[PDB]
Amino acid sequence: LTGTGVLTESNKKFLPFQQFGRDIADTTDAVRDPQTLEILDITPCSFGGV
Amino acid sequence: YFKIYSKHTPINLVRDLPQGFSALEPLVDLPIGINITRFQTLLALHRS
Ligand SMILES: *[C@@H]1O[C@H](CO)[C@@H](O)[C@H](O)[C@H]1NC(C)=O
Repeated sequence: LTGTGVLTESNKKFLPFQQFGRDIADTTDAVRDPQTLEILDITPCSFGGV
Repeated sequence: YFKIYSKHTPINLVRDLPQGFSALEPLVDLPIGINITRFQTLLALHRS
């Protein structure tokens, strides 16, 4: 799963079978990393108009 | 794939299915790759 963003700690209660989270736009919203099995939140990097 | 979903619900009703809602969480995915058209349940006998 390729993408760009800021990876932070998450407080979302992922069930054990659940791997990743998805938003309305079908982009990944959270991920469970291998080798640690901990739940990471994915937030897009800052952007806006100039 | 043989997908199995399960949920344990503690009940206290006598005969029929309790009326409510409870989602079933998956247990295991089994890469069987086989043909299935029939199924049968396994029970246990009680001998005194
Ligand atoms: C390796 O990954 C597995 C998950 O497939 C995990 O249970 C295990 O803790 C990992 N081992 C190490 C040393 O990170």
